[PDB]
Amino acid sequence: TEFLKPRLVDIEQVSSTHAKVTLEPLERGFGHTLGNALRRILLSSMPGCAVTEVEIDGVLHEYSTKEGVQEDILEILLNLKGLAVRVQGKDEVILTLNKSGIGPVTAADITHDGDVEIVKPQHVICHLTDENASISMRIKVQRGRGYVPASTRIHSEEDERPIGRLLVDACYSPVERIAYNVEAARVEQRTDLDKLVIEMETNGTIDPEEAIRRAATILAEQLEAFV
Amino acid sequence: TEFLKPRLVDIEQVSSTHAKVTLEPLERGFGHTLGNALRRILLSSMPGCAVTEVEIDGVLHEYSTKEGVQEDILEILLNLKGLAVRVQGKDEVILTLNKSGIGPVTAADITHDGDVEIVKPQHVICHLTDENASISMRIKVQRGRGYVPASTRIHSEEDERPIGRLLVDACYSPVERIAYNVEAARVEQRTDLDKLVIEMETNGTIDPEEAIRRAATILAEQLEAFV
Amino acid sequence: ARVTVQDAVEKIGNRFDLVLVAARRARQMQVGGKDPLVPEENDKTTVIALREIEEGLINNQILDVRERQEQQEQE
Amino acid sequence: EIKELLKLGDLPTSGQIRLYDGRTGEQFERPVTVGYMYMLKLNHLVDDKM
Amino acid sequence: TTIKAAKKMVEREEAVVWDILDEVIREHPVLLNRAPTLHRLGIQAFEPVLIEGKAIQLHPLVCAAYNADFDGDQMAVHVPLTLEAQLEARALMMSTNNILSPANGEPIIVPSQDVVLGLYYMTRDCVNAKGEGMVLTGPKEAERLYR
RNA sequence: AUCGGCUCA
DNA sequence: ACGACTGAGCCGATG
Ligand SMILES: [Mg+2]
Repeated sequence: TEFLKPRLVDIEQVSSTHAKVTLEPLERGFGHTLGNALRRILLSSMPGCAVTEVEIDGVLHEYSTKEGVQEDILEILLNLKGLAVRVQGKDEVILTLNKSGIGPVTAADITHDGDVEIVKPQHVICHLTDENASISMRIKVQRGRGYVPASTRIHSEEDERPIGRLLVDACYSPVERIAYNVEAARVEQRTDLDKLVIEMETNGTIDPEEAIRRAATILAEQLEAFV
Repeated sequence: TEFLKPRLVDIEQVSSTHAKVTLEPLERGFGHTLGNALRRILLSSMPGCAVTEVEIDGVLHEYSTKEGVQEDILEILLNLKGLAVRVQGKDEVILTLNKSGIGPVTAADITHDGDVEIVKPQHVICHLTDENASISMRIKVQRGRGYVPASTRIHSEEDERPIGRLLVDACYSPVERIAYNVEAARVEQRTDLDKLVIEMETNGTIDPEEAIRRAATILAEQLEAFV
Repeated sequence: ARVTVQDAVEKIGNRFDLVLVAARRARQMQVGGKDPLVPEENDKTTVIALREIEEGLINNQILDVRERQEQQEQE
Repeated sequence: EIKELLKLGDLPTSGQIRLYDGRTGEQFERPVTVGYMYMLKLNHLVDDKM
Repeated sequence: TTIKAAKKMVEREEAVVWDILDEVIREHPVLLNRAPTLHRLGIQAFEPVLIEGKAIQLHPLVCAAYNADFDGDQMAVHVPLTLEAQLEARALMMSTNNILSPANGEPIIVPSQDVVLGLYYMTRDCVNAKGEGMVLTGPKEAERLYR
């Protein structure tokens, strides 16, 4: 008995967030094995770039606020949390955001650095009202995986942090939604077959492409003790 | 960033049929991914040799019986079903069983052919009572995988069969039972962590050892188009 | 003895003298060393007193007769 | 009235719907009732009770 | 080298601490209490193991033996010291003696609530579902034919 | 520490 | 003619 080996047919880009992926051909009773197994990695795991640390001038603690600003600190921590970011080379990076005047504060108001590529240039961070004040801040971005919040980070260190360096919980995991369809494949040889279509939605910090190849690697990586 | 890689700790042999297998350590939300995925192969796609077709002289349909025989036809179909068989070269083979007289009818009463090697030379097939009768029959053995019963073989097929050629459902999967447990494994930095214990039962035609390594190979084999 | 002690109860007889036959035996193997007979399967001196009852050994008849032995060895 | 609003957003009048299970990715052999509900984090968590 | 030196290694949350903990909890049972203790099963012993959080866990069958329920409830948690205290907590107070009830000749620890519906759903009779006229070659073929 | 107040099993 | 639940929480106020 000989095993068919499934492959990639076409990637259907719909947005920088959303993408379906069609796969054929898979033998009977395998669309349920992988599609499920793939998804379980794709949510749980997967290395997306996200926000971790921030410092701001004129602020002491997160529970206080800054003048000429509609939103609160925790609110701006909260808006930073759900950011979209990309990194090319090194793992940990230090950004500088400087905006002043009337109106909103979008990410495109950060200094466009080389390795730094932003996905949403109209995302909401913060608001300003009075036109004789501004905000300067050093933000820190990192590549990790899963969810290591601020809490588990206040008990695996002893060198101590300074005052002003606030902590956002890290949303390393990029994907926000995923499913998998099980349709009947019409190959021009055999009609018994199925094909696997995996729908996904994300923040664009990792491409729809790599994501799949990167997860099935992890899957196989675990299987390497049984060959 | 580095991922934990699970391994084998101990194989607990209980019989030539039954065996548990303990596995640690697996990261959070992976005992459900593999254990399930493993099982799905282990039942539906491991190529064991099993019985498919039978013909007997003096018999028309399965629901009738033969004289000088304690057991019924369906009962002998049922005893043939759960057989143990081995094949070396070709895929499909035709056996001839001829026994006569008083007492039971074990498999060792079949003609020992070259490629044909039997695992249980004291298995129960049929019984005889009166010593002026016998039974001659052409049995057919095949290598496949999973479970294609007699029912799916009478349907979506147009080749007409003769009278006397009865149909047993095929137990290709050598394995007869399998499950998987999800217990807690306790590292000195994370407590969420688990270990995978896979219970199995089988006819001994394949070892508990190879089985696992052989299936996870098949699993990975499918994954090789995405690395 | 972690799951169920039903075999070692009715050996001595009841559940109250599964205490003062095992308390006395859990005491003897905690202080001055004393022998571990049935393989010390990691375990601790807690189970051991009872575990000697699960393999045809420790009883009140064997703790008031063998304490005369450590009164015939120190002369 | 609720029934006649379900036929606006197109969610089965029965309220029970098909879902799929995680661990397995394998079916739920019956529609289960699902929906949106207002809950409470009322006082005394665990933190103040341990 | 002292009791106090260990008073720092404990508080430091040093790793080796939890190591010893696993072999201490190994073969050292516990008392588990619910008020009101109307009778005697209101206290029983359960050999614990470790599980992190602020919350305590328990069986859902002894639910009925205790005056108990999972909805907003609380259990104090003693520890029996002397060799005796431990072993008599195992010999008597332990849950394993308390399957039958004191007051009467019925077991108090019975399949409460959910565990039940599974078996009804399972065992429940029929005449038509997915195929029929089958036979099986033992209890093992059955499990194949489901999952 | 006695009393008073108020919640949840 | 007498008799008044079993646990612990939080606050408050004067011998
Ligand atoms: Mg209640």
